[PDB]
Amino acid sequence: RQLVSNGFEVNLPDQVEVIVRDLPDPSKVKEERTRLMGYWFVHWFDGKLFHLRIKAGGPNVDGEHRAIRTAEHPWLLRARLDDALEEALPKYAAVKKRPFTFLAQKDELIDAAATAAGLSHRLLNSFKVIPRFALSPKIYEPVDGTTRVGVFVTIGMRYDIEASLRDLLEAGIDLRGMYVVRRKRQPGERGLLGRVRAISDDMVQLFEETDLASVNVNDAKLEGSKENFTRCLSALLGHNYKKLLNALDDQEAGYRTGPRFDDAVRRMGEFLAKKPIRLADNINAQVGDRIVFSNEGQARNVRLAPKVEYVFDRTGAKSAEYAWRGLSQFGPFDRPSFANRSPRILVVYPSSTQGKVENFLSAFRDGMGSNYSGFSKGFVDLMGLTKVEFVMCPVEVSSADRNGAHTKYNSAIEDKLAGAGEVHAGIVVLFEDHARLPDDRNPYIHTKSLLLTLGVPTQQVRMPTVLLEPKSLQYTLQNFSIATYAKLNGTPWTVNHDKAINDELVVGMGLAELSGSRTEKRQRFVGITTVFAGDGSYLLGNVSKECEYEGYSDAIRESMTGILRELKKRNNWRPGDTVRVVFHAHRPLKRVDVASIVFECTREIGSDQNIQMAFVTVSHDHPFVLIDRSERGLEAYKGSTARKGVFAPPRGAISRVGRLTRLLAVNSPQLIKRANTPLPTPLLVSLHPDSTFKDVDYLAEQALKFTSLSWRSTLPAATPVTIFYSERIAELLGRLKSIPNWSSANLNIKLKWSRWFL
RNA sequence: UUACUGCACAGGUGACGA
DNA sequence: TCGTCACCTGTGCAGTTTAAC
Ligand SMILES: [Mg+2]
Repeated sequence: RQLVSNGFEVNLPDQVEVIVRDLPDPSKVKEERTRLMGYWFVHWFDGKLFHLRIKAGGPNVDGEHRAIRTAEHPWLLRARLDDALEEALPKYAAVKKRPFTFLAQKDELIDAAATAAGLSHRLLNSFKVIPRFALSPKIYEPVDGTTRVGVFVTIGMRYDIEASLRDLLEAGIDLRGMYVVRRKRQPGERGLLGRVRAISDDMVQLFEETDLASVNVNDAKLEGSKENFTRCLSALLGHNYKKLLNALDDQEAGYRTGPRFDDAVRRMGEFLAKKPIRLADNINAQVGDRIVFSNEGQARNVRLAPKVEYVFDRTGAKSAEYAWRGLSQFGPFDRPSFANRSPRILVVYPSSTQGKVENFLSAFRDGMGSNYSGFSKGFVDLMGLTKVEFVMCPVEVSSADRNGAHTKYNSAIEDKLAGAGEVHAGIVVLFEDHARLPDDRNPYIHTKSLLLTLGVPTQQVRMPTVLLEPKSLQYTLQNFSIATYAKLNGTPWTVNHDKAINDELVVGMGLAELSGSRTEKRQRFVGITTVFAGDGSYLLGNVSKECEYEGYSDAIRESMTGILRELKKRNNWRPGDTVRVVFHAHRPLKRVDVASIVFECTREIGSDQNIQMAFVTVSHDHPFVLIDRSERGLEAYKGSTARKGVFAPPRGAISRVGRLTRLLAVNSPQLIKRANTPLPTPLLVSLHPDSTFKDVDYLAEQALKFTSLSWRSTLPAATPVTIFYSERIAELLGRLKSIPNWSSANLNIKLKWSRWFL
């Protein structure tokens, strides 16, 4: 039982001698760092300036001399390590600092991919894909109570289009509307300039510009986005360009797949170990063994949570390890009590798509039969309904209509519904050309708004989806049906949980930031999701309808204390019972907000019960990765020699980085998509230090089960639903806030139990 | 906007301190 | 208002014939 990390032990001195002086104003720090450049490493921390001489020779420094033992205060040498790592790799220039980030000197994958595919072109060599390495010194705990410093290795790819803008024109590339960035970067200077309107020899005209409305073609380049790459490439190769991307995919897997990433990390450690890393000209560090997460010795640093169970009844008898297998054999969790067994669903669609939309609906409601066994039975029999009645609502609109599409949809909805009875849900079919119009004329958001105001949740769909070939459609219809059922108030499934306390509430907060363009300043909105422990099951609670970032800490505390009060009345807690409240977000809460939340919650429930509270952040973009060298992977497809998820830790592996932090593996080989899929990154689960409930292994596993609770998809989500649902709610309510005639009035009435945000 | 997954680019932002 | 450590957010494109047996 061992999981290998992407990091190496750093052997450091037991101790280092430093000169300290009080420096209450941190504004003086930058000038002093410049004054002692080259001779002293300088560092501010908690009101005092620390001075570590790294080269003999003045200037000199006042203050108290002090011994800083590395085992007690490893922040000092961790920081010096940032700069020292750069100094030890003089020939690899920093493209970013702390963490030291640099490029491979000779690797360039566009060229290697062209050669291997059999492609060529004069401008190709101006398109570059260069491996990118970062070295992050991090404090970790090899066992509880003892800290050390490791250096963790991560790899990405720099995408850059260095081609002059003049050239791309004369090859046929339409630069109209493409984003453009500076070539020369200056500290404190933005890179994005704006969009491209037209080119007049010397300079290019900008719209949606950040500042300057004009730039010299020599001072600007296309941003190295996938969009710009694909736009330029296919306009010089297609339909051969897909062969390039394939070949590029192949090249990248040579650095990103499990075995290749482990080998790249190994070679990085070997290169870094070959000489001591001077922290001072008489003081050396040394890169050592690859860090491991094991249970060898006095270390208890790796466990494997049990497989999540999908449960489809309240006794626990009907369960499965996959959502779809279990749903297809048992039907939904709430089948015995689901009230509306004959839903009427409004279908809003451009009239010119009538025949394609009828094909889609037949497949949805009545199934695709056993040639497409992913969706044979159809929505009605899948969910145990008696039938579905469609209320067909054609709309006289064409894809070329980019200004009046939304008014046409909404007028047709108004006229159809006025003459009909109540409908319980709606399906809205969208032209691809309309899906991403600005919200003032986007039919997705206007039909969503109109129908949610009226208390009618909608499942929308774009025409390319409606036209998927059947082998793909069957999977689309699994997800479509799960979300639609939940939108009709259904509960498709739960996940197992054995209650060990009398009640447990989990609340999540998610963020959305909305703007009409990148130029425009983004405005923030928030959502709140709640999950309750039931008898053997986690149950989804009610959801926020208000969404302003201002006062979000008050909203968390109001939602928790209101929920605790209703939970106490409903369940009638006994003297001595224990109640647990967990908070989830992608950022940590302020200590002051934790204290406010704890205080109010503690007073609301009172002294008759014991309160346990934990505040948890879930991170996706950290420098840690896990390698399971015992995992050989699975066939890329039945019978193939290629494999996928080689070295991928199993789903539910939990590794201890420190007392407050766990690494959670979510994407197992079974879930990994393709042979070239990179080695996955685990989630980093961090407990807020002021939490009164301290078991972060338990909280990591809880977050695991909540990825399996998403009714957007048959497959688990990338983050627990407490955060994911809140992000979807924040985005939708934030966009709706600016739609004329929107009202939230039905979100707690007709839609109180509808998962209308999926 | 059926989704999951991956990646890229851009924008910056959060928490802790004095 | 700054030092310090950290990584979050939006947008777009592509895929085992992607879709946990
Ligand atoms: Mg949805």
